[PDB]
Amino acid sequence: SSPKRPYLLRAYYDWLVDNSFTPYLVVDATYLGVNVPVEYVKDGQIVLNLSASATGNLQLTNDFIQFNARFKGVSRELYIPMGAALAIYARENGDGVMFEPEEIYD
Amino acid sequence: SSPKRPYLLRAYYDWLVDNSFTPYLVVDATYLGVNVPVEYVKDGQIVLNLSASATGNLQLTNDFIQFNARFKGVSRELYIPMGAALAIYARENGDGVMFEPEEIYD
Amino acid sequence: GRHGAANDENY
Amino acid sequence: GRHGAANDENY
Ligand SMILES: [Mg+2]
Ligand SMILES: [Mg+2]
Repeated sequence: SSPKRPYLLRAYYDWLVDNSFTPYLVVDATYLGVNVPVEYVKDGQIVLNLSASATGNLQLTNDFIQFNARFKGVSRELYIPMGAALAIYARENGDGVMFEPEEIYD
Repeated sequence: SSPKRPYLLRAYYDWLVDNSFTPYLVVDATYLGVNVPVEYVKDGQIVLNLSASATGNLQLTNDFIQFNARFKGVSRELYIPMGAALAIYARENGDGVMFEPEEIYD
Repeated sequence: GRHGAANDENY
Repeated sequence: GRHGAANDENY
C-alpha cells in the first residue's frame, strides 16, 4: 500500500487551520528534489508557515507540497517532495504530528 | 482545540479507498444518538462497510457519519455520532486506525 | 469463511 | 522572543 504521510498531512493541516492555529511544516532541506531558498536553511532543515495568509496556491498532493511564498518580500515557488515533509504543528502550542519514518521515503 | 478523530477518519477513509481496500467502520452501538439496525448489533457494536459501493450519500463530517445502506435488501438511513466511531480498517488486511479515546467523547 | 460487515456489499 | 517560520507571515 501507498504511504499514509500525505493523508495525515492533509488531516492535520485542516485540523490546525480549523482550530485557528498557524500550520508550520518542518522540512528536510537536504532531501532529493527539495526546492527552497537555501539562504533560509538551517541545520539541514527549514520551517515553513503554510497558512493561506503566508502562501499562494498551496497544493497538498500525495507526492509533493507546492506553493508560493515570500521571503523579505521576494516571491518564490517552493516544491517539497512528500518524503522531505517531516512534521506539521501549531505555531501557537506545538500540537500536530511528527511523521513516522515510512520506509518508502528512505 | 476540537477532537482530531473526524480528521483522521477522513484521512484513513481516503487512504483505504485509494489503495483499493474496503473501509470497515467499527461503531459503539450503545453510544448516545446512534441510529443503526438493532438486529445487526452484536456485543454492543456493529461493523459497517463504508465503500461507495455499499453506501449511498456518505457524509463524513466533524460531528457525525451519515449514509444510506441496505440490509437484506432493505434500505435504511444510518447516523453515527463521531464519538461512537471507534475505528476504521481494511477488510482485506486490517490496516487502519483504532481511534484514541479523546476525552470530549466520554 | 471470513465474516464481513453488517450491511449488504452493494447499495 | 518566539522565533517564527522562514517565510514572511503575509504573501
Ligand atoms: Mg494566500
Ligand atoms: Mg453508492
